[PDB]
Amino acid sequence: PRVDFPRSRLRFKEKLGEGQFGEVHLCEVDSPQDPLLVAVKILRPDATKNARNDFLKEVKIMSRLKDPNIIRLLGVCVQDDPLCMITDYMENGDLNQFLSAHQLEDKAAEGAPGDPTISYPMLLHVAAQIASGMRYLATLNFVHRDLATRNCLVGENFTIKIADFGMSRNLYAGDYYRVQGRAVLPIRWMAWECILMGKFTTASDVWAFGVTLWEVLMLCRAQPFGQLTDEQVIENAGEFFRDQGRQVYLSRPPACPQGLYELMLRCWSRESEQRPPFSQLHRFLAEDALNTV
Ligand SMILES: COc1ccc2c(n1)C1(CCN(C(=O)c3ccc4[nH]ncc4c3)CC1)C(=O)N2CC(=O)N1CCC[C@H]1C(F)(F)F
Ligand SMILES: [Cl-]
Repeated sequence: PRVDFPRSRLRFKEKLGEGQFGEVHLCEVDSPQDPLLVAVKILRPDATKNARNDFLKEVKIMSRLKDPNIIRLLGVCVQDDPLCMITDYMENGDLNQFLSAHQLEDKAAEGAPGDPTISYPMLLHVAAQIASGMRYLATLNFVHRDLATRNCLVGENFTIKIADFGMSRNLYAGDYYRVQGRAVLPIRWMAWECILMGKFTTASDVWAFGVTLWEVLMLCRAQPFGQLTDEQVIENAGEFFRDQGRQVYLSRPPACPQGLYELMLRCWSRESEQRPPFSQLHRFLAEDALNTV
């Protein structure tokens, strides 16, 4: 049984987010002997028995995860109240808002440090870290179910970590299909068998990664299928099922060469078994994509 982090050492500084059962604060750790900034998730002030149960379950889930490109618990406080989970502070926030504030470079390495520009090789590097994170989760047979740039965090030096904020942020409400007034399904990231059969697998996470890769190469300027309605996106899932060549795909991003786009298309194969494994996606993004055509 791991020992609790010493709660008294936290200095609460700013609120970073609010989710379904917890809320996240930026904290300073008063002199770190085993300015240090960490993110700390605690129960919402309106927490009921249901919220505490959900929080204790998440501690269990998070205890499974140990990879540089996945959120990791730096510590916990669970033996007594208040309950806390502690992770690294990622100073550049979510990847969607981050990339949207950048523009693609003209020539490689032409700008000054700090400028809001980004290279194609850096887009590859961001995607490759996401693929490495997902490759890790696949080995634990952990199915994420909501991969997208909004659920990735950005630290120093463009390091990426996969998280899962839930469907709670007003900022991203448009990314979720609603049933009975609440967000339920990120349909624009969902494989046709997720929509039609309710089947979530590693291969559907591969489909979502394809959309996330599309997002990254679009520098998060547009929503997937952004000029189609939710009903049309759901209808498109039906055309994948019927397989008579009426299905439509996300278009090739301007910044994306044809070779990379064809691998993206493979992520959206009708048959789950034909989609690439995350091992192959990572190898391509990390090495083959640097090849000169
Ligand atoms: C502090 O302790 C925790 C513990 C868990 C989580 C979290 N914190 C956040 C971390 C981002 N988050 C911010 O509100 C947030 C916002 C800005 C920030 N900057 N630096 C850190 C940070 C965190 C929601 C809670 C989050 O998503 N979760 C879920 C999570 O990671 N899950 C759920 C299943 C397994 C795993 C995943 F990805 F693999 F699916
Ligand atoms: Cl569109």
